[PDB]
Amino acid sequence: PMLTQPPSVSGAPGQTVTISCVGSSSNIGAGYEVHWYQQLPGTAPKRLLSGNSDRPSGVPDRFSGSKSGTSASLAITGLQADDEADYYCQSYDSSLSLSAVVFGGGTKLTV
Amino acid sequence: EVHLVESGGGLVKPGGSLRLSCAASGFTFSNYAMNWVRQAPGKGLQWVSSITGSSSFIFYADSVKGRFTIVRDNAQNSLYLQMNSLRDEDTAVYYCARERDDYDTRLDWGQGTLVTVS
Amino acid sequence: NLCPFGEVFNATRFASVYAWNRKRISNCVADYSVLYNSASFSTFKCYGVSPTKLNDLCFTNVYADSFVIRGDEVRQIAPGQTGKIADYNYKLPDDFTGCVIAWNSNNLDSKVGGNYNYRYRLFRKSNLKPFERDISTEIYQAGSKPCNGVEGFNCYFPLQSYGFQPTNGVGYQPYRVVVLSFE
Repeated sequence: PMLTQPPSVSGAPGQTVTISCVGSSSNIGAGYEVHWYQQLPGTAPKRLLSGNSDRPSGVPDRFSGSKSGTSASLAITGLQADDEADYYCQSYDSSLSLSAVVFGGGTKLTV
Repeated sequence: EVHLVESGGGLVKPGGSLRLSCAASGFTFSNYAMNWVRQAPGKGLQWVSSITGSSSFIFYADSVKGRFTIVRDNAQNSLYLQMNSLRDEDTAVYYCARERDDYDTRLDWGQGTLVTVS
Repeated sequence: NLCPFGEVFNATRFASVYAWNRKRISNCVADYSVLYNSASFSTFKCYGVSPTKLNDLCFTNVYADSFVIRGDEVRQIAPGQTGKIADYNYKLPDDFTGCVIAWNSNNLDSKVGGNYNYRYRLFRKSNLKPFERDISTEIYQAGSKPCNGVEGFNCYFPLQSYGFQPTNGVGYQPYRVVVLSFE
């Protein structure tokens, strides 16, 4: 993956865990939107975030977001048993002759 | 209701060939871009190829560059990916993904049709 | 004297594609070796003249058609190519002699929150004649009903903004096009 992530951040219910996503200047530092995706095991990925609070229609509002320098976050406060899936960051990389969406390394989230 | 569904993935001998299609419904196909992206089992998502609405921008990952040709049909509501000369690492479930005029990194997804080579 | 290939490329602002500029370049030495030998221009492929022989020719009239367009919609700046820009905003002649160039301009033409300045003719009652520009404001009539009034159903304003947000992908990113035309 052209982005980077910690391998697995997870915690107990009732807690907040910050799932970072740090990358280069072309992908995060050039202002492109950072999206977070929920991939259940055996299921196609389903998006749940964009930038700072741009959730889609039909998700619980625990998943907030932020941006900081060349990084981002998926602070999820007070987890439940439904929040058991792999999580992937995203950006867009417009370096010359590449022009690609970039995905993260993959963070597993358990309770 | 955005509908991306694929068809064509199956077990092929290594060095063989395939063509995964991707049907589209619920949106203007000619407007947004289109991505082909896979997930090997026990692995994260690796971007594979991208095409845009006029198909004037076609891009490939370095691992598959010169190996694949992503082809789209702006009127048939269909997106194809010509699979040729498969190496070991292409054992993956291949997802079909579309960008959007809002962010063009926002992606919808397909249910994924598996490709396995051995 | 070195004629201005600097305020048709390094301009502060290019106008839209519905009302594109026409800067006649004449009475100079036109050095295209400074213009081809640069990595910025993504779409300096061209028609009628081989690009390496531009500095070996003398032309009668040289134009420079400054505008800025969407990233996908730059294959439509081509002779014989048909599309939406190519039909309604900027049509090259089929016997075009000249060299169109283009480069990406997210640093310049795409401010945060958007840049709604650049608009394009979505509708017109007829296809363009080549090298014709139409700065009009009449409401386009689409349906059977001749409204000729406020923008109702089947009654559209012909222009619409590009919406050059900085997050947008290279399909929608602002590409800055200069279309040179010769004898």
